[PDB]
Amino acid sequence: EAPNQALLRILKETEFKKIKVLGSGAFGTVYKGLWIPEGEKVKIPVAIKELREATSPKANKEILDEAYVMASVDNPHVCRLLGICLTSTVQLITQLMPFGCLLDYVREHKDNIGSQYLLNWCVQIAKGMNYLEDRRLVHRDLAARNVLVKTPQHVKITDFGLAKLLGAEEKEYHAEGGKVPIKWMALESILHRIYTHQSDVWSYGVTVWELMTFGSKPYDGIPASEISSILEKGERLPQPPICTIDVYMIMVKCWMIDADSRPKFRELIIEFSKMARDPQRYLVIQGDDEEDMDDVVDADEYLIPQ
Ligand SMILES: CCN1CCN(Cc2ccc(-c3cc4c(N[C@H](C)c5ccccc5)ncnc4[nH]3)cc2)CC1
Repeated sequence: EAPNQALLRILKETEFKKIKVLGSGAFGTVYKGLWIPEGEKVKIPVAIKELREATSPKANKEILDEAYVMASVDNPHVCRLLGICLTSTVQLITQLMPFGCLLDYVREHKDNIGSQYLLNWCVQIAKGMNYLEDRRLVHRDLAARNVLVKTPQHVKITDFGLAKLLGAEEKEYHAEGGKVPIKWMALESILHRIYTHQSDVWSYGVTVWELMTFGSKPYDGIPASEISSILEKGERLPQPPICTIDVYMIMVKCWMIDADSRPKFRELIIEFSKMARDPQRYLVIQGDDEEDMDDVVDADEYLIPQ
């Protein structure tokens, strides 16, 4: 189809100063850090991710696939790649989402997260995903853990290690084995390994459930082998306490067997927008940096021709 004219930026290692670990994942460490472009005279907070440590040609392939996808997106609700650095090991460098991921965030702040935020974030994720849909791009790993907090009023979708572009105007993506987050997967993704924009919807349904239960674990207790069945019998996640039937009703729809019966991300945006206009009618909740930051700027503010 259309030619992908994204500009992958190569970055010198002298161009940015690492400052601390944020996630020494088994798969690879992720750092906080600063980037000071060529001679631009601006510093930009960034997250830096290198494939664990050792360079195994096998691993290198995937980190770059992420770099590829992440460099091909440009929307206020999706995390974009700033560029890569080809030192001994490959690094992905992107804008810093200071507050970490949304999951941890709700857990850490239950007693202060109001309805306005919950629905507002539900809107922002619906937007990000709708963007990816437009870019014919299936995420395959939508979850609360993979949404990052820029500010409490601004979340963006990240982690494209499993995304997939759709070519030859094909609809359902057939994939391999490996490690897949079952609890967030659509039924088709579990039985036929079929993935699609509409299976992303399902994962969205579970993501919205996460945020509404303040960070609970889906099907907690249960074990993934067990899952496919259950879901098969007809069982779905329960209605979260703070949830009106209206909201839970939208969650259930992202979980219907007939994948074309679920809502499109563009409808989910509309529906949540309405609700966000009167957040108290839809959610019932009890009670509703160490530098010459003189030249510090934020990615979303640093742009280059395009
Ligand atoms: C009380 C909560 N506690 C302390 C605050 N945070 C720490 C934290 C802060 C930022 C981040 C963070 C991760 C991250 C991030 N991770 C993704 C996987 C990424 C992908 C490619 C390149 C860089 C990052 N990307 C961009 N910005 C990010 N910021 C992670 C953890 C959560 C744990």
